[PDB]
Amino acid sequence: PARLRTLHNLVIQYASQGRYEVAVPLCKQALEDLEKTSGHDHPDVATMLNILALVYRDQNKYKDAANLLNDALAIREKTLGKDHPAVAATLNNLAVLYGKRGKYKEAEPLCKRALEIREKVLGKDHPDVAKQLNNLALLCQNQGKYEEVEYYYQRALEIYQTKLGPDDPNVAKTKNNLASCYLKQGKFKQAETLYKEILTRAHEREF
Ligand SMILES: [Mg+2]
Repeated sequence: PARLRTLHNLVIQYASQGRYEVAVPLCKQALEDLEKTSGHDHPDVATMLNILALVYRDQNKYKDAANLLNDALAIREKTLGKDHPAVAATLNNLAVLYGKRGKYKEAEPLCKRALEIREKVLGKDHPDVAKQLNNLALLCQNQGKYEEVEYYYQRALEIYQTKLGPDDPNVAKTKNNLASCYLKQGKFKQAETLYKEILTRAHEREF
Protein backbone atom coordinates (compact mmCIF):
# COMPACT_ATOMS: atom_id res chain seq x y z
CA PRO A 1 0.00 0.00 0.00
CA ALA A 2 0.95 3.73 0.52
CA ARG A 3 2.56 2.41 3.82
CA LEU A 4 5.43 1.18 1.55
CA ARG A 5 5.76 4.77 0.14
CA THR A 6 6.12 6.29 3.64
CA LEU A 7 8.47 3.48 4.77
CA HIS A 8 10.65 4.28 1.73
CA ASN A 9 11.11 7.96 2.65
CA LEU A 10 12.01 6.93 6.25
CA VAL A 11 14.83 4.65 5.02
CA ILE A 12 16.18 7.57 2.92
CA GLN A 13 15.91 10.13 5.76
CA TYR A 14 17.83 8.01 8.32
CA ALA A 15 20.38 6.56 5.88
CA SER A 16 21.13 10.17 4.71
CA GLN A 17 21.75 11.20 8.31
CA GLY A 18 24.21 8.20 8.57
CA ARG A 19 21.83 6.50 11.10
CA TYR A 20 21.92 2.91 9.69
CA GLU A 21 20.66 1.70 13.16
CA VAL A 22 17.20 3.01 12.06
CA ALA A 23 17.63 2.85 8.30
CA VAL A 24 18.62 -0.85 7.93
CA PRO A 25 15.70 -2.34 9.94
CA LEU A 26 13.11 -0.11 8.19
CA CYS A 27 14.57 -1.17 4.83
CA LYS A 28 14.69 -4.91 5.72
CA GLN A 29 11.05 -4.48 6.96
CA ALA A 30 9.95 -2.82 3.67
CA LEU A 31 11.77 -5.63 1.78
CA GLU A 32 10.14 -8.45 3.85
CA ASP A 33 6.73 -6.78 3.38
CA LEU A 34 7.21 -6.06 -0.40
CA GLU A 35 7.86 -9.86 -0.83
CA LYS A 36 4.50 -10.75 0.81
CA THR A 37 2.86 -8.11 -1.51
CA SER A 38 4.26 -8.74 -5.06
CA GLY A 39 7.15 -11.22 -4.75
CA HIS A 40 10.93 -10.82 -5.10
CA ASP A 41 10.74 -10.04 -8.83
CA HIS A 42 9.27 -6.49 -8.61
CA PRO A 43 10.77 -3.05 -9.54
CA ASP A 44 10.29 -1.76 -5.95
CA VAL A 45 12.05 -4.80 -4.48
CA ALA A 46 15.10 -3.77 -6.52
CA THR A 47 14.56 -0.14 -5.48
CA MET A 48 14.79 -1.15 -1.78
CA LEU A 49 17.64 -3.60 -2.39
CA ASN A 50 19.54 -0.77 -4.13
CA ILE A 51 19.28 1.55 -1.10
CA LEU A 52 20.25 -1.22 1.34
CA ALA A 53 23.25 -2.07 -0.89
CA LEU A 54 24.46 1.53 -0.78
CA VAL A 55 23.99 1.48 3.05
CA TYR A 56 26.18 -1.68 3.16
CA ARG A 57 28.81 -0.12 0.82
CA ASP A 58 29.06 2.87 3.20
CA GLN A 59 29.20 0.35 6.15
CA ASN A 60 32.18 -1.34 4.30
CA LYS A 61 30.06 -4.54 3.80
CA TYR A 62 31.39 -4.68 0.24
CA LYS A 63 30.69 -8.38 -0.31
CA ASP A 64 26.97 -8.04 0.68
CA ALA A 65 26.45 -4.76 -1.15
CA ALA A 66 27.43 -6.49 -4.42
CA ASN A 67 24.95 -9.35 -3.97
CA LEU A 68 22.07 -6.94 -3.44
CA LEU A 69 23.07 -4.91 -6.49
CA ASN A 70 23.48 -8.03 -8.69
CA ASP A 71 20.02 -9.08 -7.30
CA ALA A 72 18.51 -5.65 -8.11
CA LEU A 73 20.16 -5.58 -11.52
CA ALA A 74 18.65 -8.96 -12.39
CA ILE A 75 15.19 -7.98 -11.08
CA ARG A 76 15.35 -4.74 -13.13
CA GLU A 77 16.55 -6.49 -16.30
CA LYS A 78 13.61 -8.93 -16.10
CA THR A 79 10.86 -6.44 -14.98
CA LEU A 80 11.90 -3.18 -16.71
CA GLY A 81 13.98 -4.07 -19.77
CA LYS A 82 17.62 -4.89 -20.60
CA ASP A 83 18.09 -1.28 -21.85
CA HIS A 84 16.07 0.54 -19.17
CA PRO A 85 17.62 3.60 -17.41
CA ALA A 86 17.29 2.00 -13.93
CA VAL A 87 19.30 -0.99 -15.26
CA ALA A 88 22.12 1.50 -16.19
CA ALA A 89 21.81 3.12 -12.75
CA THR A 90 22.38 -0.24 -11.00
CA LEU A 91 25.26 -1.00 -13.40
CA ASN A 92 26.96 2.28 -12.45
CA ASN A 93 26.55 1.54 -8.68
CA LEU A 94 28.23 -1.86 -9.23
CA ALA A 95 31.15 -0.49 -11.29
CA VAL A 96 31.62 2.20 -8.59
CA LEU A 97 31.69 -0.48 -5.86
CA TYR A 98 34.14 -2.70 -7.84
CA GLY A 99 36.29 0.32 -8.74
CA LYS A 100 36.41 1.59 -5.14
CA ARG A 101 37.26 -2.00 -3.95
CA GLY A 102 40.23 -1.90 -6.43
CA LYS A 103 38.74 -4.38 -9.02
CA TYR A 104 39.03 -2.02 -12.12
CA LYS A 105 39.15 -4.90 -14.65
CA GLU A 106 35.79 -6.32 -13.32
CA ALA A 107 34.26 -2.80 -13.10
CA GLU A 108 35.09 -1.65 -16.64
CA PRO A 109 32.51 -3.87 -18.48
CA LEU A 110 29.66 -2.72 -16.25
CA CYS A 111 30.58 0.93 -16.83
CA LYS A 112 30.85 0.38 -20.60
CA ARG A 113 27.34 -1.22 -20.57
CA ALA A 114 25.91 1.66 -18.50
CA LEU A 115 27.30 4.01 -21.18
CA GLU A 116 25.59 2.00 -23.96
CA ILE A 117 22.20 2.45 -22.10
CA ARG A 118 22.78 6.21 -21.53
CA GLU A 119 23.50 6.62 -25.27
CA LYS A 120 20.27 4.90 -26.30
CA VAL A 121 18.23 6.85 -23.69
CA LEU A 122 19.88 10.36 -23.96
CA GLY A 123 21.48 10.33 -27.42
CA LYS A 124 25.09 9.58 -28.64
CA ASP A 125 26.05 13.27 -27.91
CA HIS A 126 24.74 14.32 -24.44
CA PRO A 127 26.38 15.92 -21.28
CA ASP A 128 25.60 12.83 -19.24
CA VAL A 129 27.03 10.53 -21.92
CA ALA A 130 30.17 12.88 -21.60
CA LYS A 131 29.99 12.61 -17.80
CA GLN A 132 29.94 8.80 -18.06
CA LEU A 133 32.97 8.86 -20.43
CA ASN A 134 35.15 10.67 -17.80
CA ASN A 135 34.39 7.85 -15.31
CA LEU A 136 35.17 5.15 -17.95
CA ALA A 137 38.38 6.87 -18.96
CA LEU A 138 39.57 6.98 -15.33
CA LEU A 139 38.80 3.27 -15.04
CA CYS A 140 41.13 2.55 -18.03
CA GLN A 141 43.85 4.77 -16.54
CA ASN A 142 43.92 2.51 -13.42
CA GLN A 143 44.64 -0.43 -15.79
CA GLY A 144 47.19 1.25 -18.10
CA LYS A 145 44.83 1.48 -21.12
CA TYR A 146 46.36 4.90 -22.02
CA GLU A 147 45.14 4.61 -25.65
CA GLU A 148 41.55 4.10 -24.43
CA VAL A 149 41.96 6.93 -21.79
CA GLU A 150 42.84 9.46 -24.44
CA TYR A 151 39.93 8.41 -26.68
CA TYR A 152 37.29 8.50 -23.94
CA TYR A 153 38.40 11.85 -22.37
CA GLN A 154 38.64 13.34 -25.90
CA ARG A 155 35.14 12.22 -26.93
CA ALA A 156 33.73 13.73 -23.66
CA LEU A 157 35.49 17.03 -24.42
CA GLU A 158 33.96 17.08 -27.96
CA ILE A 159 30.43 16.54 -26.46
CA TYR A 160 31.06 19.16 -23.74
CA GLN A 161 32.48 21.79 -26.16
CA THR A 162 29.63 21.55 -28.67
CA LYS A 163 26.61 20.95 -26.34
CA LEU A 164 27.81 23.37 -23.60
CA GLY A 165 29.90 26.51 -24.38
CA PRO A 166 33.74 26.22 -24.63
CA ASP A 167 33.98 28.37 -21.47
CA ASP A 168 31.88 25.74 -19.45
CA PRO A 169 33.73 24.40 -16.36
CA ASN A 170 33.36 20.77 -17.50
CA VAL A 171 35.47 21.59 -20.60
CA ALA A 172 38.36 22.69 -18.35
CA LYS A 173 37.72 19.88 -15.83
CA THR A 174 37.91 17.26 -18.67
CA LYS A 175 40.93 18.93 -20.26
CA ASN A 176 42.56 18.92 -16.77
CA ASN A 177 41.96 15.15 -16.55
CA LEU A 178 43.34 14.38 -20.06
CA ALA A 179 46.31 16.69 -19.17
CA SER A 180 47.01 14.76 -15.97
CA CYS A 181 46.64 11.45 -17.73
CA TYR A 182 49.30 12.57 -20.32
CA LEU A 183 51.64 13.39 -17.40
CA LYS A 184 51.12 9.86 -15.94
CA GLN A 185 51.89 8.28 -19.32
CA GLY A 186 55.03 10.47 -19.73
CA LYS A 187 53.56 12.44 -22.67
CA PHE A 188 54.85 15.70 -21.10
CA LYS A 189 54.87 17.77 -24.35
CA GLN A 190 51.23 16.88 -25.07
CA ALA A 191 50.27 17.54 -21.38
CA GLU A 192 51.92 21.01 -21.47
CA THR A 193 49.99 21.90 -24.68
CA LEU A 194 46.73 21.05 -22.87
CA TYR A 195 47.68 23.11 -19.79
CA LYS A 196 48.41 26.09 -22.11
CA GLU A 197 44.90 25.87 -23.66
CA ILE A 198 43.17 25.76 -20.23
CA LEU A 199 45.20 28.78 -18.99
CA THR A 200 44.77 30.84 -22.18
CA ARG A 201 40.93 30.56 -22.09
CA ALA A 202 40.99 31.48 -18.39
CA HIS A 203 43.09 34.56 -19.30
CA GLU A 204 40.79 35.31 -22.30
CA ARG A 205 37.80 35.49 -19.93
CA GLU A 206 39.32 38.36 -17.84
CA PHE A 207 39.36 40.53 -21.01
MG1 LIG B 1 45.30 -2.14 -24.85
